[PDB]
Amino acid sequence: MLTMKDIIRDGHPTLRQKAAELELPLTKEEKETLIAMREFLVNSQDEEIAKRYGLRSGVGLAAPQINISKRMIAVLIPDDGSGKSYDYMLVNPKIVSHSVQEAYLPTGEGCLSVDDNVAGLVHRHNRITIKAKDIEGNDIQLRLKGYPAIVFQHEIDHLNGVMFYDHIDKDHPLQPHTDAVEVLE
Ligand SMILES: COc1ccccc1NC(=O)N[C@H](C(=O)N(CC(=O)NO)CC1CCCC1)C(C)(C)C
Ligand SMILES: [Zn+2]
Repeated sequence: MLTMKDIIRDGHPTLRQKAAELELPLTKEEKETLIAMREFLVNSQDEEIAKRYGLRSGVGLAAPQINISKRMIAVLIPDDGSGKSYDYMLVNPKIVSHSVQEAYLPTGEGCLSVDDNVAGLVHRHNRITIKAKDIEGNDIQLRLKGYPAIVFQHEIDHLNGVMFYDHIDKDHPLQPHTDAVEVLE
């Protein structure tokens, strides 16, 4: 069972590396890693389990964050009220197209690997299309908008050694870009 002790902290070199593409099919250990990454998110969203094991309630995890430099991510976003929910383990995900229009969470972002909050807006594409493989090497193409687009972009950033605060404007951290969509979750 993965817990917070498996999550490496900002400053760790692995978080600034470019993660390696996976060869398909995944090895057994790679599948078990990806499943455990998802399971961490599941456990983190269980009030009782999360309390028992001191887990921060998570919606996404990238392999680099558990010190594994491989292009694998898990995303687990519960129903936003509209019946839309996202439960995906992706291999070699790639944003293949996106909107010009930007979107941002009004309170900024945070990260499992960053202990202290950093204030500032993180502008991302409002809409993205991702191609990826699933855990069995089958093809997945996602069209995402708003909150889940933000989450997936945050995760894919980790695969490229990019941290959320890299995007924050130092002079005007809280100034929204023109026509950027404020996203509420
Ligand atoms: C189920 O819990 C929720 C329910 C409703 C809204 C939000 C959440 N959870 C989160 O936002 N969770 C954040 C998160 O998992 N991440 C993922 C991460 O660290 N990815 O690398 C940070 C998010 C900030 C913006 C997108 C990802 C942390 C950093 C605060 C733990
Ligand atoms: Zn993160």
